[PDB]
Amino acid sequence: SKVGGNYNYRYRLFRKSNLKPFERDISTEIYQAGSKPCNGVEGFNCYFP
Amino acid sequence: VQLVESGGGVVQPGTSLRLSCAASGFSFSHYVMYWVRQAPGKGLDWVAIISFDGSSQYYADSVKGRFTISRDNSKDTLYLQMHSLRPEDTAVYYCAIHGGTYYYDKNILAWGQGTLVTVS
Amino acid sequence: VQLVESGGGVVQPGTSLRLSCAASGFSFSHYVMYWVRQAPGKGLDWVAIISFDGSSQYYADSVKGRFTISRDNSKDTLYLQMHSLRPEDTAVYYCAIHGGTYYYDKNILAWGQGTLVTVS
Amino acid sequence: IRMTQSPPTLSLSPGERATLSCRASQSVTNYLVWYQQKPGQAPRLLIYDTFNRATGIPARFSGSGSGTDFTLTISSLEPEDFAVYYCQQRSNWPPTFGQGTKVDI
Amino acid sequence: IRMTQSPPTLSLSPGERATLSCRASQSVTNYLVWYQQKPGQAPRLLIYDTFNRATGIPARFSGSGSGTDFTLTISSLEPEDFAVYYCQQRSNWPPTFGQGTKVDI
Ligand SMILES: *[C@@H]1O[C@H](CO)[C@@H](O)[C@H](O)[C@H]1NC(C)=O
Repeated sequence: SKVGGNYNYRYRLFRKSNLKPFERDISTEIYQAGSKPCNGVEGFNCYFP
Repeated sequence: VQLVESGGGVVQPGTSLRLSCAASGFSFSHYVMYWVRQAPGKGLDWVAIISFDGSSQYYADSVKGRFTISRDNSKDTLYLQMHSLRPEDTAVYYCAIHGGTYYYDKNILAWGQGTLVTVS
Repeated sequence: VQLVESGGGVVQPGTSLRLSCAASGFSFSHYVMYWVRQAPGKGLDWVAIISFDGSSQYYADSVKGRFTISRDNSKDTLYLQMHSLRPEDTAVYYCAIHGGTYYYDKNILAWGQGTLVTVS
Repeated sequence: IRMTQSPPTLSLSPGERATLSCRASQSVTNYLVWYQQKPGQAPRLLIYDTFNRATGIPARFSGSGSGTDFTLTISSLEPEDFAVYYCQQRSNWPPTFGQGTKVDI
Repeated sequence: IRMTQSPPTLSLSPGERATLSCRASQSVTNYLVWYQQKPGQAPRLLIYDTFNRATGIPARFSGSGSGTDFTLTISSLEPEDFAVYYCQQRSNWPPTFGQGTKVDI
């Protein structure tokens, strides 16, 4: 902990399906929301998850 | 555990004063310390905190900007460095221990015995 | 969307002026509109609001009592009705859209292009 | 996150039992400590972390309570244990002490 | 509920990046919109609701920030995009515009 913040510690907040036990994913890409093709833009409901 | 504080007396409104807190017994590093004032005829209220090395110091109201707390475990003491004071924070001051940094740190708490500062 | 405003010119300090805002494109009902002035050489600041039919009009400072904003969706326009003016609110005026009334209203915003009023 | 001690001064004789309540502005768990300050002394701590008192404090001092409401109980102290009492939290930064409750006779 | 834009005029060349901050007197979430007003034109809007810019605004314009502190960033605009900028809220009534920040060279 640090005053002003300590931001080393991220976490996935958005994914596709339910992850199975005891594997991981470091596939840092865009996130896609709906029926729009964003696929690596942002702003209009795209993300970094 | 033991705590001995020093740097009390009478000053003028607009001088400085070395507020020092010496610790022994328990290991002075791995441990979070802080200060607490009490104006005579009041309750209890805190001053400033330091986190086991100088990377993060939090402050209270109306003492931010006149108070620079620093610790140094290579000479195992604590400082407030009251600086350019007011004629209204005449009080008694105590250095106390918040406690704990790792999992094996066995949190115990202890207090000093007071340091009196007065103004003119 | 489109917005066209009209009713600018030169007046005297103590006359009236029809400030009208015509809208098309998007449906003029189901949508909250308002006005915003700018004195030339200043920033931006608002005037008055109307809520999709006349039931609730909010006003700003020093324009309450000289300004009667009204909308009428059966002829799809907007009015300020500047009335008994001052020689200090010479400015440019814009009608803009706050947005949204129901859940299906897909909030989009748009601005006019200005109407200039001057005093003597 | 501000502490408060709502019972004011009391007049319990050397006997009987006393029960003192401390609240909190939000959820604090097993993080309080009690202090007993005489007229003009250092505030001596009483209770580690809502349940176990420290060394040199007898068994008649007990500390309990949970959630956001905490309680210190004197079973049958003695003919002196009249001072002011404080509740302090060590959840986060920093440790707020509250208001305080005296006792008289 | 009054907006404010605390960075004053800046002198960033056609290149480099610029970062502009807008506060609020209380909690406003995803309700701000950015305007870029040239000398003597209509104030053209930039960004829907803190995250997506409207049509006809390129990708070098980005808008972010949260809580009560919001930020507009120019990555590498061009050799013209120097005007005044405004932040407006649509939380309640009515939409306050703040102060404004010019840019020079
Ligand atoms: C092996 O590759 C898969 C790819 O589907 C990955 O999910 C998995 O985590 C990898 N194994 C380990 C031990 O990380």
